[PDB]
Order: sequence, then structure tokens, then C-alpha cells
Amino acid sequence: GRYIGPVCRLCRREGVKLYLKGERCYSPKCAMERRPYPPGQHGQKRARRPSDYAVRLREKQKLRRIYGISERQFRNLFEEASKKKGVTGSVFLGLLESRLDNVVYRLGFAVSRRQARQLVRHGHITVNGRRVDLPSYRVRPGDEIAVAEKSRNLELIRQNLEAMKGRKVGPWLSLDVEGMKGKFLRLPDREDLALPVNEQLVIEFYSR
Amino acid sequence: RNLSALKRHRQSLKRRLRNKAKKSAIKTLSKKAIQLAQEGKAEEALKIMRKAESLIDKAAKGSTLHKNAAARRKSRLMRKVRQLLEAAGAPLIGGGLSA
Amino acid sequence: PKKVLTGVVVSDKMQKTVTVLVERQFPHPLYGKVIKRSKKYLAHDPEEKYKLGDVVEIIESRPISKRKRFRVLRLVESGRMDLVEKYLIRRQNYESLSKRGGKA
Amino acid sequence: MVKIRLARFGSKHNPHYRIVVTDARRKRDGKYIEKIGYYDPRKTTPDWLKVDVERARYWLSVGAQPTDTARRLLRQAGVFRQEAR
RNA sequence: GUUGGAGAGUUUGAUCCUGGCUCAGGGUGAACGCUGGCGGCGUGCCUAAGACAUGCAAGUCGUGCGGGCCGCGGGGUUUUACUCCGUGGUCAGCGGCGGACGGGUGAGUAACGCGUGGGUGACCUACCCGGAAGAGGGGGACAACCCGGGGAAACUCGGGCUAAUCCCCCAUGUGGACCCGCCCCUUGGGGUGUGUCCAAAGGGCUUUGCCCGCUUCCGGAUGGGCCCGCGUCCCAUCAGCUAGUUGGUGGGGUAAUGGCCCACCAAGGCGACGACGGGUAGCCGGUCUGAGAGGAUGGCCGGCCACAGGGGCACUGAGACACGGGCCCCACUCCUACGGGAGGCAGCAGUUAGGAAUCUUCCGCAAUGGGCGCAAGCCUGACGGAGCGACGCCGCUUGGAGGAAGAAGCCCUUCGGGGUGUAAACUCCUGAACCCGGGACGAAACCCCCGACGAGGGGACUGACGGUACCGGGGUAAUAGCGCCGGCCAACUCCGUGCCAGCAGCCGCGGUAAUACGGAGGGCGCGAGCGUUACCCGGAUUCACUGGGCGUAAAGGGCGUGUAGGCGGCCUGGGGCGUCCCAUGUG
Ligand SMILES: [Mg+2]
Ligand SMILES: [Mg+2]
Ligand SMILES: [Mg+2]
Ligand SMILES: [Mg+2]
Ligand SMILES: [Mg+2]
Ligand SMILES: [Mg+2]
Ligand SMILES: [Mg+2]
Ligand SMILES: [Mg+2]
Ligand SMILES: [Mg+2]
Ligand SMILES: [Mg+2]
Ligand SMILES: [Mg+2]
Ligand SMILES: [Mg+2]
Ligand SMILES: [Mg+2]
Ligand SMILES: [Mg+2]
Ligand SMILES: [Mg+2]
Ligand SMILES: [Mg+2]
Ligand SMILES: [Mg+2]
Ligand SMILES: [Mg+2]
Ligand SMILES: [Mg+2]
Ligand SMILES: [Mg+2]
Ligand SMILES: [Mg+2]
Ligand SMILES: [Mg+2]
Ligand SMILES: [Mg+2]
Ligand SMILES: [Mg+2]
Ligand SMILES: [Mg+2]
Ligand SMILES: [Mg+2]
Ligand SMILES: [Mg+2]
Ligand SMILES: [Mg+2]
Ligand SMILES: [Mg+2]
Ligand SMILES: [Mg+2]
Ligand SMILES: [Mg+2]
Ligand SMILES: [Mg+2]
Ligand SMILES: [Mg+2]
Ligand SMILES: [Mg+2]
Ligand SMILES: [Mg+2]
Ligand SMILES: [Mg+2]
Ligand SMILES: [Mg+2]
Ligand SMILES: [Mg+2]
Ligand SMILES: [Zn+2]
Repeated sequence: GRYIGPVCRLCRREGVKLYLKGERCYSPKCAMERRPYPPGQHGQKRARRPSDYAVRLREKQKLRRIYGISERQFRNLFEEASKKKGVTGSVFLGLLESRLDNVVYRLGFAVSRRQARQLVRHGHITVNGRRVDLPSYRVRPGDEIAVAEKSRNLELIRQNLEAMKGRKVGPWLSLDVEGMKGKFLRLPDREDLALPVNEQLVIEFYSR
Repeated sequence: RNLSALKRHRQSLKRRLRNKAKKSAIKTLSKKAIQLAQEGKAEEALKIMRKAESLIDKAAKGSTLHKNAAARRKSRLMRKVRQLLEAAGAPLIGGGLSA
Repeated sequence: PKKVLTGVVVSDKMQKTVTVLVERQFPHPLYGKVIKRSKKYLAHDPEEKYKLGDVVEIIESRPISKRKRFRVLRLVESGRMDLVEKYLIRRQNYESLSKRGGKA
Repeated sequence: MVKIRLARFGSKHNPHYRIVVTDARRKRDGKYIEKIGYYDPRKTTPDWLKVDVERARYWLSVGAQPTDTARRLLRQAGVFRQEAR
């Protein structure tokens, strides 16, 4: 299935915050905040040089975890941007944002990505006016990501549809706060997304 | 046993025994045309030739010889009799023969 | 286009028949230098006209015997023994390279 | 004889049919001599049926026999229509 | 958008080069182990072309025709016997069309078998389409049925009746065939002149005309035989093979050319540019690998081939030399009265065998396809679906939001403390499964009336998946498992053990401080899969066209001569074979 387990420990594995714990992950709690060093018995001891391949892999893992999809199809998404006409680093992401489970988490309707998924899986979501239980979902420019009326008066929807009067979307996006709607303007750029990944280093792991 | 099948082999038998009668008539008859052709009896050979040539064609309407294969046996005979009568005497009838 | 072939007769020693040597040039499948490889076509010459060493064209045709599938079109040149010697030199040399032997 | 019929090119529960000209005894979905259109019987599109009339109108001056199904799909294509007075 | 190319480990006290073995990457018709919740779509005897029980797998037309039987209804007699017409249940037969298509398996073949492209003036072609014409007259058979004989059986023998689109003679012959003649073309192609020969069959109904048929002829299309050009694995530790062998004239045979086959005559044919023998394998579209060039491979789907227990053979027919047709021998199995006969799944499904491994004796002919029929219809183990198998790819759940300066227990500790770890406990939220109801598309044809039998229009029939998918409502917190952690290779410590026990792909670890063995805690990678074994490619510029080398590293023949073959100087011109270019047909 999906990975399911001790999430804020990769808040610390690759050494920087991955906001996957979600609304806690802006505390002086999310695990990183306390103890930067990554897991078990040794995590505090002196860390030596990382192999050329170490680093090659770290920065791949980060981007795989951070987006909350498992390897086997993190691949067919890479290998589907390769097969596509344009910059490979920049196409890749481009079809991470078009996935449904992170079409929500940037459209507001959730606290973290792992949560944001549940709402997709469970019949809660509208796509060009229909119900989609499919995180694997290719959201195109002009699509309509909303909520089905039935779930609307749920707290989790709403405390989150709240806070959005203090934030903004992401410039490829209109949020319709009140009407509970959302619109996919275009794809992103590598202009926008300021992730803590370096993407060529990802591709240099999918060269070997 | 499968009575769709058996039917067609009993069938076979009956046509083989009409196809035997057909051919093994024509051999016989046309051999007795070659024969009268040798010693110049242009009268009689040219008779036998036509009662050969027809028993040909009527085995050609049927499924014994083909039009291609029956036409064949017409040229075997017709020519070879027109030619045995070379080494003898001129065609009396001119039945199955074009001068 | 019942194929047309230019080759030089190398065998008279048969009846209404004759052997012809046609050759072709081409880049080697892989290695790709021009090579030149040839083959001999048992042609049909009825009236017997063409002789031992002539330069002829042949065309694909109604099968005449077992290995006769070419009639002879026309003559491009007569007298060209140069190759008939060469072809016989090759045919000769088989006398050598045997594990019967070759004497001095 | 020469015939015109239907040949499968979908999968389980998802048939998409092809219009074909092919020799009677030939295997169903086999080396046909001419594709003259498709027919979507699950009809999931605006274009769930194309034919092109002018070929089936050579192909019957030809003398290629339709099915029932395929016959009905040609009348409905316009294939068999007449005009003037 | 030149879209595309990662290497390390190991010879030595060490260093540079050669060079092999080795690992990392992707790949399957997979199996094996620990583990295994689901669905969609694929897919599943790779081994014995070993042997198969039972059922089905090709038949259909009563509008080609005559009866059996078992009834049912109506007629000639006042009543019986018996006989007359139709009709229903039905069963073989006579006849037509089909059985050669579909399906299966690669045993066989190194071959015109397959791929590519051409010849066929050397050819056939059923049902379908168009065009030209014609069905007049006479005769007889074989079944079915009846009566009789052989036989354990298989079934086989005998004489009699009879019809028909079954068989035959006569005529007309628009046309066609053959012989000979001329005239174009030029391998047997097209015309024309005389002689010669051949046609047919009737059933049905909306009966004085429409339908399914019938016969001879040119043509369309379709499919197909046959022939050639190039392509088509290895070993020369196989170098010489050939007597129907190569060619000639006559002949037979076929739809057709031809040693194909026969007779007779000349002595040829082939081969190092691999003849011959031996070994192996169906070939291809494509499939996997790879930067490319190549290397590997041809299950499924599709195109061509070849077989139907082994082998030879012909009949019927347009077609085969025929899987569920036929004649003969052999092996094997089986019935037997010891004369004799039966039998063929590599068609679906299963059994047995073998083997590391490969499944249901399922539903339905609704769809689609084929046979037959005027039609309703009929057969359809093709096929459409379901079942079983994580075998494979993809889609999906096992929660999520909050939560301690951070519980217990478990491990390390330098005894201060570090780690599992916000993970758990509880707080809140959502609701796979399940429950209730509704509930498909896939299917409009053939048919029927209108209308002309046409174009067009109207009505009717029908769902094996399935009470599935999907929509409305309800609702529980709700499977985790494998490999690894010295280097290459992401991951570090305590004990136990002490060259023992053991790991291992390579070098290697273990002889009381083991990051290597077995456990624990901790860690990395993956997730309904994770590993191991086998094979294909990459790595491997370690077969080197791209892209290599010989002084010592594996390697220059011990030296010449010279044949095949490979290669070649300067000046101009003709050819255009190569090579370039454009249009076109094919792929
Ligand atoms: Mg629901
Ligand atoms: Mg015959
Ligand atoms: Mg050393
Ligand atoms: Mg690679
Ligand atoms: Mg693997
Ligand atoms: Mg088990
Ligand atoms: Mg097998
Ligand atoms: Mg009756
Ligand atoms: Mg077949
Ligand atoms: Mg061989
Ligand atoms: Mg009798
Ligand atoms: Mg007559
Ligand atoms: Mg008749
Ligand atoms: Mg009659
Ligand atoms: Mg083999
Ligand atoms: Mg390479
Ligand atoms: Mg191969
Ligand atoms: Mg296949
Ligand atoms: Mg068998
Ligand atoms: Mg046999
Ligand atoms: Mg069988
Ligand atoms: Mg049908
Ligand atoms: Mg499954
Ligand atoms: Mg398993
Ligand atoms: Mg998956
Ligand atoms: Mg939680
Ligand atoms: Mg409908
Ligand atoms: Mg390491
Ligand atoms: Mg181990
Ligand atoms: Mg120790
Ligand atoms: Mg250990
Ligand atoms: Mg190589
Ligand atoms: Mg070298
Ligand atoms: Mg040396
Ligand atoms: Mg030496
Ligand atoms: Mg020169
Ligand atoms: Mg010059
Ligand atoms: Mg040129
Ligand atoms: Zn976090």
C-alpha cells in the first residue's frame, strides 16, 4: 500500500523539515524542531562522508517521501517525464502537482498530505463535478477540484477552509473559499515550487 | 460412429464407380480409334473418333475430366489420327477433322 | 520485369543447354566493403547459336528442365576467354587442397 | 465469397468493433483486405460510428455480402440510400 | 527538440599496463522459500509429438424425394375387413451444400520452408457481383421398404418394387472445346474460315408472374497452385559429391511448366564465393536487452509452413492426397466362441505419466464469426464470459487530524545519560468490509405490415456476464510481510561463539575485544509482495563495422615463389554496373 508509520523522523532522516506531520509541523513540536539528528542508537554520533551514490539517493528519497507516494510509481512518473518532450527535472514535478492527493493539499482542503489523501480516497472530492477516489489522478489545466456538498459541513474541511483567509494559494490556482471550489490554472514552473530538493541530483540516480 | 460422415463415403463409392465406367470406357474406345487409324481405314477411324470425342465432352460436362483435361485428350487423339492417316490414305469422312 | 542477367558462358559441353556466369557487386551486409559474388545459370539456347566464352543477357522464364529457368536474350559481345580461363583456374585448383594429396 | 463484417478489437466487457472486407472462410480478426470504418457498440463517444460510403459502394458493385448486423450498420451509414425522382 | 553512453572489486611491500572470474542495471510462458487483504486487465504443459476412460467438439434443408413407425383428424360401405387425403410425434434413407473453413501442436524440414520483390504468353477457382443466351423431346438404376442366407461380434451376403434437382440417349445450340487453315501479337495470347462434339431440373407461393434454383459462355472479385531474382545458424577434427545424377528428342501425367514420371540417345551437373556429410531449430510481424551497431528470442494475438501414434496409398470433389473420411503393414491398447474385429484429444475439459512447474469434466450461443435454410430456425468446447493460480503489470485498504522535553517494557551507556519515539496510550475525525433499496450499456438486426420485392418508415422477439458494474442511504479503526546492514552497497553496537559452529556473488571474516557467523536492540531498502535458483541482453571497446591488438604481456607464419582473390600512379573522352538524387508501386 502506502507508507504508514512514524512520519516526523524523516522530518529528520534527510536532515530538513518535511511538512508531512502537517499543522503540528509548524510548532516547536514537529519532531525535527526538537532533535535535528535522524533516528536510531547512533543518530547523534559523528557522520562521515556520504558516498557519491549516498547523496545521489538521499535527495531522491526526500522527493519521494516528501510527496507521499511509494517508489514503484515514483518511477513510472519519472520514466514518464523522460519519455516526454521538454526539461526532465521540470516536467517531473509538473506531474506531481497534477496528482489528486497533492492537488488538494495545495488547494487548502487539508492539514497534511497524508490527511489530504483520506479525503480523496473516501468519496469526498469533486473533479469537473464528479466523485474521485483516486490519488493516482491526472489533473489537467482547467480542471475543477471542489468538494461534494455532502461532506462540506464537516469540521476537518471547514477549520481548514477557515485558515485560508490568512494564506494564499499557489499562482497556478484560484481558491473559491466560500463556494468551496478550486481551479487548476496551468501546470507549475520550477519558478514556483521552492522545495528542499535539488532535482538533477534525483535524475543522476535514475541514470545509474 | 458419425452418420454425417459415413454418408459421403458411400457417396464416393458410387461416383468412383461411375467415374471408372466413364474413363475406362474412353481408354478402350480411343485405343480402338488409334487402332483403326494405323492402317488407313479413314472411313472407320474417323467414325470412332467422333464417338470418342463426344464421350469425352460428356465426361467434361461432368466431374471426371476437366475442360482443361478433356480438351487435352481431344488433341491427343484428333491430331494423332490426322497423322497416322499420313502414312496411308486420305480422309474419307472428314468427320472429326477440319481440312 | 522477368529479371535480366548479364553473364559470360563457361560451359558448352551439353545439348541445347549452356552454363552462364553472372556476377554482382555490393557492400558487405555488416563489414561493408564492396564485395562481388557470382553464380552460374543453366540457360536455354535452342538453335545452339552462342558458344563457349560469349557475353550474354538472360531472362527468367518458363521452366525447361530441372535446372533450366532462363532463356537467352541476346549477345553483348563474343570472345572473352580471359574469365573462362580464370573460372577454369578456380575449377582446376580443387585438384590441390585435398586430403587425398597433391604431388610435385 | 467476399464478405463485409465485424472484427473485435477491444477486450473484456470493452468491445470495439471494426468494419472489414474479408474472404468468407477467413478467421474473424484476421488479415482483412480493407478497413472501411469502425463501430462502437458500447457507444461511449460522439464518434461511435464511422463508415465512409464510397468504398462499400465499390465493394458491392464488387459483390461482397454483408452480415445482418453489418448490413444494418451500413443502411444507417447512408450506404444504401437513393435520391432525385 | 544530435533526447543519448556512471563503473567498482581482486595478481603486489607498493605502482603503471595486460587480462580473466566476479557484482551492481533492466528482462520472463517462470519455478522455489518465508509471507499473502482486495479488485481490473492480461495470462497459465516450457517436460513425454507418452498413453487416454466418460461427455460434447459439424452438420443443416420437408421448399430436391419416397417410406418405416406410433398415433391424430376427416372421406368410398347399412356394419365389418380393407382402402382414400392430409397432418403431428418421429427415424434412418435417397439427394444438395458443406465435411479442406474454425481449433490444436511444433514432431519434421537448413528447405523457394519463411521474410522481401517479381513471373505466370504455363494455371484452376465453389457460394457472391455484373454482362450474352437458353431449359424441347425419350429411357433406365441404387437405396428406404419387402422376402431370403453368413456371423460370437463387427456387420456382411442374396433376389424383387420405386420416385426425385440422383443416372443416361436424342434435338436446338446464343456460345464454348479440340483438329487443320490464314491474320494480328509473340513461349500455349486475340480474332476469323470448314468439319466435329457438349447443354439443363424442376420446387415454392402473394398463380397468366414474382421468388430459390437450372444449363452453356465472356468478365469482375476472391482465394490459391507453380517458377525465378536477393535474404536465410554452426563444425573443414566432413573435401570432394553425383547415375534419374545433368542435359536432349518422343511420351505419359496434372488445372498448369518441369526428371515430376517412363522409354531411348549424348556425358553431363555441383563444389572452398563451402558442394557433401554431421549437429541444431519451424520461419516472420514483433518481443526482451542496448547510446547506437549488434547480441537474445519467435508460447499468447496475427501472416505463411508442416504434420494428426510410426509409414505408404488413392478415392470423392472447385479444392485435400483430408485430425474427430477411406484401403494396407508395424508398434501399442482392447472385445473374442481363437475364424476375427474394434481404437487414435497435439479440438475444450479432465485422468494418468513425467517432472522444480502449468488450471474447471463451469454458464451461454444473448454478442460476433461460420456452415445450411425463402424463412422461423438448426449445429457452433470458434467464441462471449465465469471459475481456479499474486504468475505478471497497473488501480486500492490496513487510517488520518492531535498528542510528552518524551510512559512502561525491550537495547546501548563513560551510570550523568543516549535510542526505539508523537510511535504507542487516550482526545477528536473519516468509514474498506458488511446491511437496505434501486439497477445497465453492451441490442438491433434477420423476421413482420406499410411502401415496389428497392430507397425510406412503423411494430415485435432476445442478455450466458448478473441481480455483477455503477447510483442513493446505512455503517465498524479495520491484513504486514521479506532481503540487507565489512568493501562494491543505502545501514552500527552489545552479548554469545573462539579457524569451532558457520557465512559467502568477488577479494574474504572466525585460532576469547568478530560493524562478516547465530540472537537482540537499533538501521537501510522495499511493500502484498520481498527474496533465492535458472535463462536473455547490458556491463565486456573480453569477437573489437561503430570500437582492439602481436618486440618482452596470449599472438609475425623458420625463409622464398607464385595461383585463386583483395588492392593500385598521371592526362581526356565514351558507357552509367556501383554510389548519390527526384517522382512512383510496395512495405
Ligand atoms: Mg458508500
Ligand atoms: Mg476427380
Ligand atoms: Mg595485497
Ligand atoms: Mg543500461
Ligand atoms: Mg528480477
Ligand atoms: Mg501458503
Ligand atoms: Mg507440449
Ligand atoms: Mg407423415
Ligand atoms: Mg488449420
Ligand atoms: Mg543438413
Ligand atoms: Mg441388395
Ligand atoms: Mg446434342
Ligand atoms: Mg445432371
Ligand atoms: Mg425426369
Ligand atoms: Mg527440432
Ligand atoms: Mg554497448
Ligand atoms: Mg530464430
Ligand atoms: Mg498464435
Ligand atoms: Mg497422441
Ligand atoms: Mg499418415
Ligand atoms: Mg481427435
Ligand atoms: Mg450468427
Ligand atoms: Mg490479485
Ligand atoms: Mg509464491
Ligand atoms: Mg501495486
Ligand atoms: Mg496517528
Ligand atoms: Mg439501447
Ligand atoms: Mg556503507
Ligand atoms: Mg547473512
Ligand atoms: Mg564479540
Ligand atoms: Mg550479525
Ligand atoms: Mg561486443
Ligand atoms: Mg586488446
Ligand atoms: Mg610472447
Ligand atoms: Mg615463430
Ligand atoms: Mg583506378
Ligand atoms: Mg576519368
Ligand atoms: Mg546507376
Ligand atoms: Zn512532520
